Amino acid sequence: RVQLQQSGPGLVKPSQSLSLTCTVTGYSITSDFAWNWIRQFPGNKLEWMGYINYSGFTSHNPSLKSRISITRDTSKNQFFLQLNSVTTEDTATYYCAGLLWYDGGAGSWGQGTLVTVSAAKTTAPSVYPLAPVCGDTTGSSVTLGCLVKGYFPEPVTLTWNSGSLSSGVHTFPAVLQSDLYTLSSSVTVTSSTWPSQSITCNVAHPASSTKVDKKIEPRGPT
Amino acid sequence: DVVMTQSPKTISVTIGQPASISCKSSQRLLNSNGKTFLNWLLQRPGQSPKRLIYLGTKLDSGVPDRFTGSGSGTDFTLKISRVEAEDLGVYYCWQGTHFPYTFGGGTKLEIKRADAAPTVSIFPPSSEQLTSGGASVVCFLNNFYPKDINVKWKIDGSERQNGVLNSWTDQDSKDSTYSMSSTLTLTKDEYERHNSYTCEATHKTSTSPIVKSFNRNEC
Repeated sequence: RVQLQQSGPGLVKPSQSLSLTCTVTGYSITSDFAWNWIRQFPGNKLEWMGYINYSGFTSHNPSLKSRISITRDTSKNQFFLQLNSVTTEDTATYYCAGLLWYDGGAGSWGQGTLVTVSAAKTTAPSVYPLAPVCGDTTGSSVTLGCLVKGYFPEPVTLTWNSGSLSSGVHTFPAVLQSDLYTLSSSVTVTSSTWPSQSITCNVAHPASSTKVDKKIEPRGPT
Repeated sequence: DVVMTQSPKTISVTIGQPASISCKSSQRLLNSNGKTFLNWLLQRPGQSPKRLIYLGTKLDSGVPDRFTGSGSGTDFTLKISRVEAEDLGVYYCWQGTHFPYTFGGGTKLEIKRADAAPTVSIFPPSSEQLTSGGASVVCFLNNFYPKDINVKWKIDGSERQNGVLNSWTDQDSKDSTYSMSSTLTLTKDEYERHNSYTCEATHKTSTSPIVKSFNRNEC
């Protein structure tokens, strides 16, 4: 079936341009579809930006007043978005989405790429282990965590034991303060399993090419 | 431009019961060839929007048949015959008949479940962070229902208001609960000056707060 995937720089300076790529697999971009760009702002607000269809014909929202270009490269089976003169109001999650030209069916969206429009500097996170206090380890379950502090821009990825620990996890939305984000995640396991079965938080921050793999050590002797 | 108005804004439904949501457009969405370009989509937490209904009344590709779209002209309805927890999220309508194409503002479907008290856990600053100059105290309030909850921080027994940042999860389809993290950030020097740190969670499941504490420099 058709699969779409956005790629492109996640941080853009005000007054410059955002440039995104959508890679289509499982279907030729010269057949049947309208290839759309859609973005999402805070508040469940979705805005249709435009399309390029299977014949190369385009359409875009008048809200974007001359700032938008939608193009394609049929040899690469990709289509593209350029949005110029960006401001902080263009910060949003950008999606590519194919719908069939004939009936609007078969809607297929990429995973979405966050683009932040900001002058603030890229900053790698510090990743701190959250080890439980002694008094809260004598129950049948135990909760551990990880604090990812001081990074910019979004996003980071966080897994536990390289993804093999996925049950009992809560990863919280980041909070932004002074142009840096902080995010936390908790994981809960059966207490008798820890510390015999180690637990590590794996954090990646693609914008700074940084990864941290932080093993949670108990408080007390290790 | 066409305005797409969804109601209600939010709906809370018990698993197994039906759900019905409305989308009304400011202009008719029938076209010159007898097609009505009206779609419904669901956006689950942390995911992209996904197809449900198209052409006003047709099940889109792969979509469970528990979803039905009805209506015509300007008034459209989405019905879910029997709600499942994985149905939670935000439902949108979209129109493709009138340029520029527009979306409804969304309706959020919440799963109603039995009240649950939070599981509360507090964590001192790490040794690594303490070498930095800063000190963050973290409290998790996990797997509770309903979503409204209150957290209060105390340092040596007195309530502390600045330096507190909170974050809430979306509803979890696995158990229909909510979770919250609260982080109290101090300077290292202020943290090392005081002794006991307390997180108190107040939730409708109990008349008395759940209190979790530690002493700095005790395991």
